Amino acid sequence: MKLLVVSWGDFERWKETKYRFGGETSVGPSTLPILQKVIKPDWTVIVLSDTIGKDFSSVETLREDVRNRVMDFLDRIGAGREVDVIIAPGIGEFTHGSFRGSAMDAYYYVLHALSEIIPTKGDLEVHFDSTAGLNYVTLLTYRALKDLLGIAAVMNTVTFYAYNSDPFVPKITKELNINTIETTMVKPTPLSEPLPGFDEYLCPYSMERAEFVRLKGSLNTLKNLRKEKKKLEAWIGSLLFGLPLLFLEEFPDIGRLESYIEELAETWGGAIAVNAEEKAVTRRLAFGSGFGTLVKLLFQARITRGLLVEEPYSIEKLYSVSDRLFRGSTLQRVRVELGKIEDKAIKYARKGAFPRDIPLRDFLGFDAANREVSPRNVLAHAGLEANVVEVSMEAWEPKRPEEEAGRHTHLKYTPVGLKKVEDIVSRALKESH
Amino acid sequence: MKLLVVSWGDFERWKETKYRFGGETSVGPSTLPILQKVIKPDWTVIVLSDTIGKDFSSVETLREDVRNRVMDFLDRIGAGREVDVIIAPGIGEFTHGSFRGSAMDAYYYVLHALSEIIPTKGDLEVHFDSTAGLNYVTLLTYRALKDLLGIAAVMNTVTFYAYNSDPFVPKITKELNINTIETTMVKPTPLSEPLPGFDEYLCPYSMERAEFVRLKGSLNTLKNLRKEKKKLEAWIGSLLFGLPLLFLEEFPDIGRLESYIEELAETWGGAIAVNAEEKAVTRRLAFGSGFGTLVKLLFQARITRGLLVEEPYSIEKLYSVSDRLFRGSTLQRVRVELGKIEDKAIKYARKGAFPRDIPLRDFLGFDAANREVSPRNVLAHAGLEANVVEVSMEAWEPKRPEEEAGRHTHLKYTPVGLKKVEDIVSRALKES
Ligand SMILES: Nc1ncnc2c1ncn2[C@@H]1O[C@H](CO)[C@@H](OP(=O)(O)OC[C@@H]2O[C@H](n3cnc4c(N)ncnc43)[C@H]3OP(=O)(O)O[C@H]32)[C@H]1O
Ligand SMILES: Nc1ncnc2c1ncn2[C@@H]1O[C@H](CO)[C@@H](OP(=O)(O)OC[C@@H]2O[C@H](n3cnc4c(N)ncnc43)[C@H]3OP(=O)(O)O[C@H]32)[C@H]1O
Ligand SMILES: Nc1ncnc2c1ncn2[C@@H]1O[C@H](CO)[C@H]2OP(=O)(O)O[C@H]21
Ligand SMILES: Nc1ncnc2c1ncn2[C@@H]1O[C@H](CO)[C@H]2OP(=O)(O)O[C@H]21
Repeated sequence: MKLLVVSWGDFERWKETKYRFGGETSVGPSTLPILQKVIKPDWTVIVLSDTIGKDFSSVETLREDVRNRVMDFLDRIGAGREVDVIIAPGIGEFTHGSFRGSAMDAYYYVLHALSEIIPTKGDLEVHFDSTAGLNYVTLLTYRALKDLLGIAAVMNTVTFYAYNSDPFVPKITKELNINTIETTMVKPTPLSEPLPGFDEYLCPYSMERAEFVRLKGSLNTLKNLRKEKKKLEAWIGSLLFGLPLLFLEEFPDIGRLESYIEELAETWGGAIAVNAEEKAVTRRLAFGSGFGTLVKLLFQARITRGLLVEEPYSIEKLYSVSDRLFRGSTLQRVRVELGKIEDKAIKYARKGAFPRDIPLRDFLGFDAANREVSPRNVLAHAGLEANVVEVSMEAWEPKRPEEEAGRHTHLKYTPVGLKKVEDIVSRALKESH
Repeated sequence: MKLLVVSWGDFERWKETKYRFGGETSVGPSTLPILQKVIKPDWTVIVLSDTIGKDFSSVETLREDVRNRVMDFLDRIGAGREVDVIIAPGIGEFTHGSFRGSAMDAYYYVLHALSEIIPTKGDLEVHFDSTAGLNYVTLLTYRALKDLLGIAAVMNTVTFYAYNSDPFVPKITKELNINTIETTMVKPTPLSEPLPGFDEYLCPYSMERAEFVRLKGSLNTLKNLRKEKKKLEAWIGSLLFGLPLLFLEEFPDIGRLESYIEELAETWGGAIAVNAEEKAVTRRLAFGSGFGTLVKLLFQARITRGLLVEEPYSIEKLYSVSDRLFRGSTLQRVRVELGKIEDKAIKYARKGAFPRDIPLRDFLGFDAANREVSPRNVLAHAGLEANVVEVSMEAWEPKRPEEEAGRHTHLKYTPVGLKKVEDIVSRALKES
């Protein structure tokens, strides 16, 4: 999968010039044609500001006006129509009309937009062009792209190239070169934020206190997320800290996450006041960081959903999941911790013994010294702590028990144990933020 | 410590307007005065492109010319004394001069300049105004800030705010708001890339390839890196993988790194041709990723220099280092691994036994036929692998050995063990 992403300002105001890139030359007002010629991307994404729109009879007429103008410009230049146009909510008071709202809305909106576009399976070659973009939307677009590609890199190889052209001086210019200003092997960065307080999902930009309170108190998301908050943070921590059993047991419901994001996005959309005569858009609600954390969480869940299996979890499964989610000292520590439980199950098998619903402490042979569940022991032992995990060996007829024990050995958290682990991982995730 | 950084273009062409920010107002051509008023920074950094230069007599008369017109402008709207001016290398064909080179030189130059300004002790509150610079110079300045602050965040609390003003649209503008476009607590990100091949430190832009090879051959930096590359990657791995004894034993020579960076820097500068009659600057060398890695490596060393304890390396000292350097599962991993050696040391102390210069495997009482040093055992056991570490307990008269054993029990790698750990950690950093 090759992806081309370009950040555009007022594309209509650009002058004709010549562009050098990768042994090709191009006449025209935009880099997109030559970019598409040289790179030959599988898909193109154009990101520009609302503030180019000149129709205020509705919000849907404003997006469609900007879209048509972009499609018309794609015909003017050699550009293909295989593209997604993200119309970002931009700020400023212009001659053709006024746009008020939180500046940060552009980031959350583009993050949301790209989280529905960037494929969640297979490798990713991403190309980002900033040659004639607005400074702040290009920063926020750049930021939103890197935040999702960081999560994508957990499961797949991701390569990021950025471009910018030589600056344009009028009539002095002859052939502007398109420079490569970044070539990056994107580092795997799983989500490492907790879900924030319920003030930080939607905030009031230009709205009376009581009307915001009503909208806020109308949201099913905030209500449902109050009692789900701990389980989701436990799941975020499972990737961050190397807890493969918690990853499987706490795997979130993608349907509910979709539902939470859809609702917050619809509410934000519904609160955009478009006054038709005086030519003015007011975004009466602002997106908060909690919206962003939800978009990243859903995306990470989509990226890792191929690993989830049904409830009996074998040692062999925990190995294969771990080898995909984890790297460096984290992966090697998880393999050593699982191995210790494996070597014990091999021993049990050679004696023709196959325990059922046995605490891991009783399985491994533990003193009656320490039954209290500590952060130290939960985080240092890949979450496979002896007082919270239950083991089951499914009886078989051994011949080569060293290779058969992992398939027949299953680990699960006790109802009480799971709740103790959720508290520790949730607290650890907030303490590291 | 509070730090303001601004990305500036042709600051002279700026028209007078008024700005709002944090319940305050200000009238002037730039936002620096009101940002300074509301934020009250302890220090301010201005990043400019050198592409506003006009007098092409030499390199030092371009950076002179640009610096003059900046210091005049800072006095005109009172930006004060507490200001560093970074004149980054820009490219483009302009009305009063031509500037040819790698676009990415602006990143490596700003990265190098910021690495000398950002304080390496204490917490950091960083403010970044992107209002008005060259698109790509502002982007590379932002990237250069985040890359360095990520390393700072390993040891100190780091919060980063970004701003962009409402677009100045000259016919209709009455005032412009300074909008917060970012507010983030910066996540701790240790350096996590190996040192590249000796082609990726300085690269030819417009230099004949025969001349490059000649000058590449004359650099005492690349010859010294031949020896030290693997020892430096071992240290990079120590932070990333939680290997506290390797962090201390491989701790890099800050002075030596300064001089490597200084030689690549002034060799780059020395290859900038200035043609006064044609009015053309040409940067015939470009900085490579390896110059970037060295700058980040030197900064990470400065950030963590406080943790290089006096020898010998006691369990007590190793806990103290680890408690500062590691977080999450990595920290708890290291505490449990050091705890195993401590509990053993306590056992020995209670029996009036004080083993001297004994392999860790003998100290812990290991079986035979597990003498092979694996990646798995080096990385899973916080680098305290039983076949590469040597233990010494300095003899004492114990009273409460549970408290005393940690201070009197010292660990080092054997010379043979160290090179195996270097090979494994270097290899592991490359596969990453
Ligand atoms: N006192 C000041 N004097 C002069 N400039 C100031 C001052 N204070 C702040 N600035 C900012 O400094 C940058 C240079 O003037 C400006 O920043 P930015 O607005 O981000 O500039 C980017 C260009 O605005 C252009 N575009 C002009 N029309 C509109 C428009 N109607 N919808 C959105 N963008 C517009 C964009 O089209 P493109 O891609 O050709 O170039 C961009 C100014 O907002
Ligand atoms: N076909 C095209 N038609 C129109 N623009 C194009 C086209 N292709 C590329 N562009 C670029 O797209 C942005 C919008 O026009 C421009 O780049 P941007 O970085 O946004 O430049 C904006 C201003 O150029 C100014 N400044 C002009 N001289 C120099 C200079 N020599 N040293 C530093 N800055 C310069 C900057 O000073 P400030 O802070 O007032 O605002 C910037 C253009 O260079
Ligand atoms: N509370 C605890 N104290 C010490 N070791 C533990 C604890 N919980 C788990 N472990 C060890 O983590 C491994 C995976 O479950 C397993 O190997 P072990 O060393 O036999 O004891 C377990
Ligand atoms: N090759 C190895 N195989 C198994 N365990 C090891 C090895 N090397 C080190 N360890 C264990 O790492 C800990 C810190 O040295 C220490 O505690 P242990 O579990 O007694 O054995 C050691």
